Amino acid sequence: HCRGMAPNGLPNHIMAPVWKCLHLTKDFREQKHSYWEFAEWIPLAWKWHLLSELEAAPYLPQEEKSPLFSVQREGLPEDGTLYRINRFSSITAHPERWDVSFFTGGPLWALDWCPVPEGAGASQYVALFSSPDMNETHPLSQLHSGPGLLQLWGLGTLQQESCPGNRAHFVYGIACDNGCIWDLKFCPSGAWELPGTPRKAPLLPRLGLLALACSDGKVLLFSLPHPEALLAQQPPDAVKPAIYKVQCVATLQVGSMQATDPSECGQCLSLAWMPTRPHQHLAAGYYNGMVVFWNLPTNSPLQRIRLSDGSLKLYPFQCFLAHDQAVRTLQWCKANSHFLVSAGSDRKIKFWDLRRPYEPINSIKRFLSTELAWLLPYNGVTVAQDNCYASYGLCGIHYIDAGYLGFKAYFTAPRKGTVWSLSGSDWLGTIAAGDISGELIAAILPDMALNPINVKRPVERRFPIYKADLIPYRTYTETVNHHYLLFQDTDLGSFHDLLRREPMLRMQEGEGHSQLCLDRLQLEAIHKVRFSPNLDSYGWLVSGGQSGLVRIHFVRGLASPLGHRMQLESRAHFNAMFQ
Amino acid sequence: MDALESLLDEVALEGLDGLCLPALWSRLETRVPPFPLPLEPCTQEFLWRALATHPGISFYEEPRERPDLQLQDRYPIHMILENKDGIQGSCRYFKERKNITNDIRTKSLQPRCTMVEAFDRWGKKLIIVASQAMRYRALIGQEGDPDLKLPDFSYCILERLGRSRWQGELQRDLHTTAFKVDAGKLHYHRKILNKNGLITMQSHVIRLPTGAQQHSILLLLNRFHVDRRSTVPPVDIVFERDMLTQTYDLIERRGTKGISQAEIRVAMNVGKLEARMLCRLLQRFKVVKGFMEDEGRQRTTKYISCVF
Amino acid sequence: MVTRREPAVKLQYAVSGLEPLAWSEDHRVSVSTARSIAVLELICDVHNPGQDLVIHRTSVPAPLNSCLLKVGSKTEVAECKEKFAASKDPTVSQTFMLDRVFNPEGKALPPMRGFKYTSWSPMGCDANGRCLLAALTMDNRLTIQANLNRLQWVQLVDLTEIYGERLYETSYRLSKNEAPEGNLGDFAEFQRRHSMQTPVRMEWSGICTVGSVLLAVLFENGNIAVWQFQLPFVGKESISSCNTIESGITSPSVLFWWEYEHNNRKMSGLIVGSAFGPIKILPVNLKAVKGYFTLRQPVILWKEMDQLPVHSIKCVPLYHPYQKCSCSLVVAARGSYVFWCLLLISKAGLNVHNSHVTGLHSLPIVSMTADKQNGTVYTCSSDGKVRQLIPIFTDVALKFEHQLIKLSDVFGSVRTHGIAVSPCGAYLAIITTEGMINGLHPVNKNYQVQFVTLKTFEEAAAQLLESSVQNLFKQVDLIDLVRWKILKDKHIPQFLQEALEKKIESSGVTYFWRFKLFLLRILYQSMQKEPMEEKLLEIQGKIEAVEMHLTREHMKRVLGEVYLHTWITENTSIPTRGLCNFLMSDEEYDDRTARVLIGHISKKMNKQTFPEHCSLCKEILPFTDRKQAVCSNGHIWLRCFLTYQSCQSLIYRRCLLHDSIARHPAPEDPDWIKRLLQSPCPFCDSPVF
Ligand SMILES: [Zn+2]
Ligand SMILES: [Zn+2]
Repeated sequence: HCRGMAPNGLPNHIMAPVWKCLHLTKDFREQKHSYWEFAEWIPLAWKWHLLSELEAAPYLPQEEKSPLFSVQREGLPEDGTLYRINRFSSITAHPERWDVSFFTGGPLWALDWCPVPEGAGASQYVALFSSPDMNETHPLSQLHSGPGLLQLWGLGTLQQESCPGNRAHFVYGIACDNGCIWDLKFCPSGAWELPGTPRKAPLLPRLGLLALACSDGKVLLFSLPHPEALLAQQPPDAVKPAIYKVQCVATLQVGSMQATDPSECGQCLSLAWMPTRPHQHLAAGYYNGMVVFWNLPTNSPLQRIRLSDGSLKLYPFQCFLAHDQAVRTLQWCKANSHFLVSAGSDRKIKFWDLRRPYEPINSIKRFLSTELAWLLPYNGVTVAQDNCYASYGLCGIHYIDAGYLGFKAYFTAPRKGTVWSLSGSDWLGTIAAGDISGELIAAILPDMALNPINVKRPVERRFPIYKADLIPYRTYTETVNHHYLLFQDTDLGSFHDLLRREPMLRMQEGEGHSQLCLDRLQLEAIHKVRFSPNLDSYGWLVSGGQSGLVRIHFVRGLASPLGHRMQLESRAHFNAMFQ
Repeated sequence: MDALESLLDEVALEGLDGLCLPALWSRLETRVPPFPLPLEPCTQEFLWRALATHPGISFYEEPRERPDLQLQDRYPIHMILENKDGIQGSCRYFKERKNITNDIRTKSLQPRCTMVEAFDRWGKKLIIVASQAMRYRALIGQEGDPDLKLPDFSYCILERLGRSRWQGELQRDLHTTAFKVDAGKLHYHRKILNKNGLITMQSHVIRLPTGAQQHSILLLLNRFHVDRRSTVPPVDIVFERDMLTQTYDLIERRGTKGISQAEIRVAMNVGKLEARMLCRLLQRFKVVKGFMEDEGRQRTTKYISCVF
Repeated sequence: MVTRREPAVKLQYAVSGLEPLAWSEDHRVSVSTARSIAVLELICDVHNPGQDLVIHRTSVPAPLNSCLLKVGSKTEVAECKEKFAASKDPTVSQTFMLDRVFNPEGKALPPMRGFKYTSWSPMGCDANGRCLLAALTMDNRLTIQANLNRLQWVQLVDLTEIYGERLYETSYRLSKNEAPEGNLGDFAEFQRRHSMQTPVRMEWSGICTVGSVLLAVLFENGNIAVWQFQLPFVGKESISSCNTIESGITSPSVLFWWEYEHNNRKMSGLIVGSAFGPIKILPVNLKAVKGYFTLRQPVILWKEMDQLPVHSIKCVPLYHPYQKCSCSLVVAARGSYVFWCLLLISKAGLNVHNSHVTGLHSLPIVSMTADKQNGTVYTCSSDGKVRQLIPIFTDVALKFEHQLIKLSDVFGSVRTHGIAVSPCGAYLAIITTEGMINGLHPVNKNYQVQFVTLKTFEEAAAQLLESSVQNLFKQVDLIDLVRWKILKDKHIPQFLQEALEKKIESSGVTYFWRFKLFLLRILYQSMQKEPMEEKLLEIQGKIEAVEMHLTREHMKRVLGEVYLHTWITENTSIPTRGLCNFLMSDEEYDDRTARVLIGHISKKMNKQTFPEHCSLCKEILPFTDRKQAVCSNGHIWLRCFLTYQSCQSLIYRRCLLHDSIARHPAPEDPDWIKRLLQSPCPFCDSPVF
């Protein structure tokens, strides 16, 4: 045990896991990430055909302008001006709190950070998908296959000097034919290289590798070029919201050579990359309940074939029927990549051993589970839940031991509404969660190697980052014509007086008391949350949803002396490695 | 069939209360088909030695000399429940009778007593009982599944029917007199036996000593059966909406005509309790209200959203 | 061609583990299940008119005690487990806490006591003429099971109990000097002491010849333990040796016994496949029998390491027509493809050809079985597609042709979890589950074993009439097709009658007389067991006539056996003069050989009576009737159909069909009578127990 208050105003025993998680993640990434992988898959500029605005318009998300909104901040006299910003427009960062908001032109449905190697200090991006329409909704049973746009948004570089006056820039997007996208995952390491890397004119310095869970029931694998190399190739007269028709690196689909019968698997619904070097396997969950694995380097003429345009088609090497219904989530163990966990519409969380796929390590029945998080240091999994089957008031977020320690599920955060998305930060050891109630909640996990019942009141370990409300000055137009979004943000700089500050007193009415809206669009619903996986910007978070507005925050209270120490030591080593 | 097979079958067709020796002789005498071996003192000793030498056969001293069997052509039940060894059936003295197996036979099952020695020593206190596997097999027959585990009430139904052999039992008398329960309570516990198919339903007519005649259901175990003469369309769950939102929208699409919980279940493709939770939550958020409607046998509930 | 047979066997529990359906040579099906093994044995029941498959059911219980592998002394292991659990490194700590091999039971973890896999021995391995069941739990308890009485399954031995003790008795290394004992506190050595004794899969050899059989157990480490069993197997006493070999394969997945003959040479070796995809044959030389030989060098059948897991292997003997020689076909399920390899010994040694037959399925294969006679292969996947796959010989090696079977036309939308071809290819057993209803999942999941016809009645009749094995019990799956036709149409189809008469006329061997007895008994059943009664009485007369024929023929063997061996002057075990009387009873006995043989016996026999006594009476039992003996008090003893002695013991051996009875072999019986008692019935060619 350790007594006293940290200078950020949380007790030291509450923060001590958060500080420990930095060291454990650093030791892991030193050993089990890598600096370069898939050396053959460098982007080729001639595969990136820029669409004109005339060609792009069918792919563009149909909302040209955001809903009206205002932003309020704890301790700042209220602004109250109604903003309304175009598609691909960003407001400017608040000069001190650095929150940023920008409009994606539709409702946000996939989101991941581009993984930037430890110490690189690179430009920091999010790749995202936003649905073509604010009110249209797609049946799970059907291969939608309607065209849509993958988007890449540069957030600048999130360095301290850069945060004031920052903006989010829509550097480019990819026109996708293969339906709407349900999940996005980058190759967790080794894809990135320096934007200043000298390469021959057809090649472009690679930003990343990105895999898409298409509603068309297949996975698209792209290598992203750095934007500067595209803009150096692009004629300067072209439209700067550049929309590219991009040839896939590989197309991943369930089948076999000469398999005439199209697979019953239906939509792809969740991805996991193999969390450890050399990231050779990609796993996907399917509507028919299967989990499917592709070995991306595979030379074998039984798994790999090349299309006439030179893109790959990959068939899987292994599948198993993990679930009785659609696999809503995969999470792959970082500490040992033989183990994987999944959740499904049959509302069982199943822990798997991929050496022995016929029997799960453990199956725990639960409420209908929407996303899982598995933080490196902890044996168990944290579950976001739909409330439709929950014992009333016991819904929300639970951490669930894989079972050896045998603790009860730690009821980390009660929620009335269904948490749509969940994200852990391995650097922080903390988790954040987006709700239809419109709060974004973040919470600190105890040292889960010790019995969580020793936590006498978990309310001391969570805080609301913001709540989205509709203010009245069944469809999107009939909503926005009569309501505007109010975003009210906490003072993230410290957690002093937290349990007395009004956002907590408000949040304690969101828990338990809050009567759930069911009679309008749920326009405030937060569909995705992602902490940064990158040591640079490790305290940054991105969120968004039915409003189509992304909002970004810096959890200033959790960035710490060890974070600064670790960033500088990694910066020195990185600068010693690449020159 | 083998004589010694039929010997064990007659023992195993009684329940956990088993047979006394005179009851066994009575059962062998009353057997259909006829017992192949004529009963004689040498036979009764020989059959006693066969029973004594059988490892699954077991022996008890009952606290009372049991009354002999009535001729069954046309027992007090004492159900043993949730037994931790998993043995099932009825036996009034189950906790009060004592095993005398090691006294009747060695560990090598060699008989320590003759039939007349044992019957002199104990009379109708001597009970022969077949082990749980033997008794259950005699109820199942060969073709049913030993992996089946029944509710103990439903096993007691079989054990009553099993000992009743070709004569069977009337569902009237089972609920009225044996189990002393309402017909629905028996019927509910009988339905599983029809579902797994262990028993047969016979329409039967009682003729009273008053001269009137009355219908009843005869029940017979399969071994002994002999026929006596005389629009809402379903919802494909969408990705982008939670299950409450999707279920409320269904009810609002139904509106004033409403929908039942059963039709919610069918339309949502969910389990019974899962549909029950969805209804109760939408009631508890007071976005939906339930209204009663007498349909068929029951006042069903149909649900309407508070917009209507 | 494909039609469902009427009974679908419902299972109480979830089907479980690797390749969970198997059909044994003994015509018993087993389903490895989360709480049991369901065992279904198919009876060609002659006692009832029910046209269905008559299936008798039993189950092996899951063991109630969670199996812990022995890796050290209790106190040392307990400290090591606490060390690895308490370790601050995520990799060590979570590799320990997640890998269930280290944690077979825990506080919250579910006990994984159900069954992983099962493998039937050949016939004749049991204490009786039946076959043994190898059964492996998911917590790695390898057990051998047998069904001594009809009701119970009993554990004959636990091999994980033995093998863990043998390793502890050698400090977990096969040669002490080759690797001295590493400290259990090293997690790599802790893990190794589990991996070297975690069974993956097991398979039985053919019968070696006193009989013997080999069980190979494959471990996670790529070690293989070959157990040698003496036959008949009765328990731990029968374990002759346990020899461990190292495959050198990484992450091994499956075994089969490649076992083959060319001229005088008997060749065998293990064929082994990895989860990473290569396939290799190992020469097992570590056996006692002199008649076998083993492969000269390990040979590799597939090298490519493509990470398609080798999920199942099968192999079948084939006489290749154009190469005019004995060859062997290997097939292996590799992801969604079938690898096939044909092995053909010549002056070049192994000539080898291989390929992948391609496009079979849009999902991985989940089970496979092969017709051991024809080499027809069947493959299946959890989308419910099942595909018949026929080898066609080619001037060199093979080409494969395949065709889908439309299970939707017999079952509707279905998931198929496993298939098993019956021993003569008559039936395909299928585990079935509710399928996708046009893109909607089923709410309730239930597992049912379902049987479909592969062969027509005319093919079954032909393969019975032209049978090479000439044994009814081995062909009862084909016989059930004949039985089904008769019970459906209440007559023997005339071409079967004509051909059987021609076979009886031209050859007359007792197989056809046994076939006549079966056909007549099913015919008697078919007309509800009046002219119908006149026909029943007539057919019963024919049954009695062919009963008498088979009795006479068996008596001829018995009487000859008694004549050829030493005469037991005490007449102890055969009613030899009663047999002679029975063989002079009737003027029908035109067989001069029997008539002189009763002369030779009655010359050789003692003039002293040496009668059999009714033990309840100390009174003679005259050889009064074919089926039974009766004393003067009129109480009755059953007749042994093997030796015609009376069965006066309190226990006696009953044929599977209850058609006939046999005495237990006593220590006072001579070897040749003990060999005569170890034989199928005269009437049904099937186990007497
Ligand atoms: Zn007698
Ligand atoms: Zn027989």
